[PDB]
Amino acid sequence: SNQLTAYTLRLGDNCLVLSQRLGEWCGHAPELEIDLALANIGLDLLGQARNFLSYAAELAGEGDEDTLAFTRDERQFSNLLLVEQPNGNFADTIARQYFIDAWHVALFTRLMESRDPQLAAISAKAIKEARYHLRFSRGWLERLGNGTDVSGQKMQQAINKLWRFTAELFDADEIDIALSEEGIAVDPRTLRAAWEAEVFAGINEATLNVPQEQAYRTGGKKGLHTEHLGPMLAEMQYLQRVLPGQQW
Amino acid sequence: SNQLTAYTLRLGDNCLVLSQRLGEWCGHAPELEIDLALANIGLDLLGQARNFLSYAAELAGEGDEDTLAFTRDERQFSNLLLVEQPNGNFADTIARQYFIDAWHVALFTRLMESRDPQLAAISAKAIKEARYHLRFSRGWLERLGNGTDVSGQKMQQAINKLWRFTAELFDADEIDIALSEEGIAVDPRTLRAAWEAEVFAGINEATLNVPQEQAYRTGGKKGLHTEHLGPMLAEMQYLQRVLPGQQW
Amino acid sequence: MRSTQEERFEQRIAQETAIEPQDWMPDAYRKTLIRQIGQHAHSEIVGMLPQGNWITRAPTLRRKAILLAQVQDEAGHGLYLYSAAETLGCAREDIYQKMLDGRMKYSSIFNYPTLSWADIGVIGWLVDGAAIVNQVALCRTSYGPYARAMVKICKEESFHQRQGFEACMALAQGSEAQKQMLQDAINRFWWPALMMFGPNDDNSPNSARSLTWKIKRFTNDELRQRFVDNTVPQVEMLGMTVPDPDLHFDTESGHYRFGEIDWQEFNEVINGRGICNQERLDAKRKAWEEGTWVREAALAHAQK
Amino acid sequence: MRSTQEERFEQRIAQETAIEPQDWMPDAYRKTLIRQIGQHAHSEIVGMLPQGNWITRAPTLRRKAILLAQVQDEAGHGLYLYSAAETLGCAREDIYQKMLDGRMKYSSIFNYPTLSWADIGVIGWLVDGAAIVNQVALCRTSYGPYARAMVKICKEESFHQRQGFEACMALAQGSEAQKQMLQDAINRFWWPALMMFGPNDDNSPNSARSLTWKIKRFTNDELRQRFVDNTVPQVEMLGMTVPDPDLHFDTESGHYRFGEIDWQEFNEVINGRGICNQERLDAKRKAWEEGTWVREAALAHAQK
Repeated sequence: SNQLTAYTLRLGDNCLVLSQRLGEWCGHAPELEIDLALANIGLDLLGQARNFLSYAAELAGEGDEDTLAFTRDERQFSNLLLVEQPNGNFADTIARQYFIDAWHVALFTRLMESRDPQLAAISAKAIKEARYHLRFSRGWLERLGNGTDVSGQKMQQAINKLWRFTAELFDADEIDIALSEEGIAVDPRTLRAAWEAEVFAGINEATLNVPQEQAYRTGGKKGLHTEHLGPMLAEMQYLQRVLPGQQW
Repeated sequence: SNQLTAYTLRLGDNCLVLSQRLGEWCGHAPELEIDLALANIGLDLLGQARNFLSYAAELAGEGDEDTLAFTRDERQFSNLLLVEQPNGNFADTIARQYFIDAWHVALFTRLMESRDPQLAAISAKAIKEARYHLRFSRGWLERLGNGTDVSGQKMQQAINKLWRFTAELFDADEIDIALSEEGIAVDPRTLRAAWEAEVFAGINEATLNVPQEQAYRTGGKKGLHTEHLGPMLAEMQYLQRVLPGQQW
Repeated sequence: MRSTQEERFEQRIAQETAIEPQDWMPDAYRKTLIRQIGQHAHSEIVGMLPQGNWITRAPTLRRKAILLAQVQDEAGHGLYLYSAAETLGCAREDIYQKMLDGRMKYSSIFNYPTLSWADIGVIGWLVDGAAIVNQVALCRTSYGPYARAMVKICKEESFHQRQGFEACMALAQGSEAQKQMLQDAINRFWWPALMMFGPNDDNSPNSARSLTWKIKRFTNDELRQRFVDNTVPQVEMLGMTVPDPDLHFDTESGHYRFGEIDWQEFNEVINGRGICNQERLDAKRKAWEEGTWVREAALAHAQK
Repeated sequence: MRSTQEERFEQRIAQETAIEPQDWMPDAYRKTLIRQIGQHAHSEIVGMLPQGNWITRAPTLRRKAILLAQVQDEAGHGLYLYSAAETLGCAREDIYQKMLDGRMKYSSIFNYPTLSWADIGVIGWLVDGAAIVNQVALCRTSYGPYARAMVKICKEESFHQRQGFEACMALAQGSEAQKQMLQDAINRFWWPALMMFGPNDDNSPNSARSLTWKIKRFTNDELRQRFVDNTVPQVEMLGMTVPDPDLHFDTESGHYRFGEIDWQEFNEVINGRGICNQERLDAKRKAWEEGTWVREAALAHAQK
């Protein structure tokens, strides 16, 4: 149940941290239509985090989505390094989003057959949403990469700038594996074929190039984060930290 | 003593908040020489804040520089709106800095004749430092405004973008005035002639134009801040908020 | 003498026959519907920034989700109103530019800063409270498309107002610190909320033609009074106060009597010299300009 | 046979006569002094980013001031070392570009992230602890300008190391949470600190010529051992542990015996694939490039 708790928390944290990032976009997009789309995606993702976190708290026998989100520090947080990357420009947001959406699809499509009933329900919900996300993110990838001269380049650098963090997507530890052998979790390594088949194609149809640099950055799952996470949390948790243990 | 406390706190907060801003510059400057200069100025300013805040705490009979800096929220903070403005580009930093340095000079030159002995000592120290700041900031103003075509424009917009906040520099309330009538504080309105004589000239020698828009923004002294201050504090106070009442 | 075109129109307005996009209308009426609706749509857009300011800092996941939803709805509302304005022959893109240039207005309330979480709850409760009264009043506006947008919008928005109120109730039943927080937000947003209804009945140049043309169904002062009457008891429910020493009930009329609005402040605000005017427009200017390359990419792909 | 130039040089090194900028030197020696000093100077620069990361978040005004001062000193140290390298005929601007391009190195330790305040205190204590041992050892380096920079630098830096240690002592005498924080920082910085001294005596290609040329006075392994010997008792003073199951004292030698360094990690780091390599260089690249317009302005005013 301890092992299960950490995995569930990981998925929540992935969703939570990314949700946070999208929040910064509110009202700053090139079009009202994008603002709407980004707020919609942020909202969807936040719902999933609550779902994951609420279950993790029930599994741990204490706390709730709020204690978990607001009373942990950056060394306890277990999100992928990718979702904590800064928003940068719209391509950077899109690139980050596309990689995540593609991963979520591969994961949640498969994680909905979990022998764990709560994971299955959470996963059944998330997949329908993730499908929308991928359509939007891939959509924008194609629009930017096969857009103007300038957006094609920005899309390549954005892809380039995020690639190294892709390694973490298929990194497996003893939690993944043990839970995978009980038929409960998905072994991230087996997500590689689908992500690559989607993403390479997605990169391909948009007319862009896959980096040849071997991706090498991991650590988010172990609580070993970039220098980005810390400031994100300071902002996110402030009010709870000043006025702990209250109802809002 | 209550009135005196608020004025002293105002000066500290001005220095504190600006110090914070300069901190973000560490390691991002066009030259090592600028990094050094900005860190030096930030450090000087922080020393002054501690000086002001320590005296305010002694005046209030409780707390210290740390309780004041870390346990107040944005509605209690009393810094000028100007020092809380974002760093923006180097011109924006320089513009903000020049206005403040010019004001500090006018203020501290005069505030060192205070009938309050602690204010006088604090002011005697600050003036020597402020002189250095103004030399650097005016110096860079002249280098950018009378530099290339591009930096001249950036320097004008930066000046333009900050002007409205200049009104606060000479706004007087009943604390200023009451303390000014006891011969203790400086009435900010009487700082106008010197600031304008310096700044207009400084703007003039650098070949730039003074905006004709009448400056109109105040409220920082009353705890009525821009939306900038809040996030600054969330970051600044985090650790103290998580782990209050400790020694570091 | 009015012309025959002018006379038929007056008869249609009087008889409450909905005006539709293909019906004839006076250029000043067209322009005034374009004027008012266009500024209504802008307000939905600018209102995202103050509310959006607190998304990353919202104290619970639930309130954060509600806030996200609320900001999402505002974008959608902008879209309906832009669609509606376009029926009058104007262009979404052009009126937006005028907005960005300061040649068109947006609601005064969004030039006020969000300095606490309570501000978020107060906006949801009071500011939406004021919007609803005005907007429900426009569900019988003489121009069909506008009336239909208001119907569509009020159905959804009243829910969110309720949620905004519930966040306020929480602070009101919460810690002492939370209570203090709430009161301050109220103290800062009360008069601005009253100013959302517009100038006095004798300082309102557009009112003369609009009432006559049945665009505006109730006078600004009338709408303001209804809101005050409705909202004071909600303030009472929260155990809160209103920052108005002159507020008192008048049994003779059955209404609440309240102090004079600071009209000088209001005039400052509408000419661009309020607290956040510059920041709001800069943010919007920055979004548009830095977004240029995305739209140009988008256009070139569309063309392919 | 060595040439007469070669022989006189060998005699000067052997006799401990300081090498000065105008004296003749072998191109490989020049290039190796340029190599080592240039990378020493870079390390002072890159080291500002991890330390600078915590300036706005430092828990007290006092520690914040110390940290600011420390970051200020590093910039100054970069300046002395750049000045020193320039005496060898290289250009500050050129070696910087090579640094930015990844064609020159900087200290491995700065590719590690600061994840807590304790990291700041641990860097001040351990990382500077390791720098000092190495740098004091270079106060008798054969190249005069380098030796004199090291003397100048060690005087000032030992103070700050002490202050960094005092911040650590505070955590060690502080709350349970503070203590846990400290230990974690140590756990994350111990082996990286040991790696600052360089590869093993049998995996160090520059060592052969440098020892012979008396540039490097003590072997990497020798310096590392002295640091470990000196620092373990400081860890003990803090009531802390070292993350090394193989660490034990050997009475026979009078030294501490410690586990094998992860040399595979180290090689990853120096080829640009550590934790923060990309971020560090991007930050530096961004600073340079976005700063271009400032320098061009500066140049044009200078010319006037």
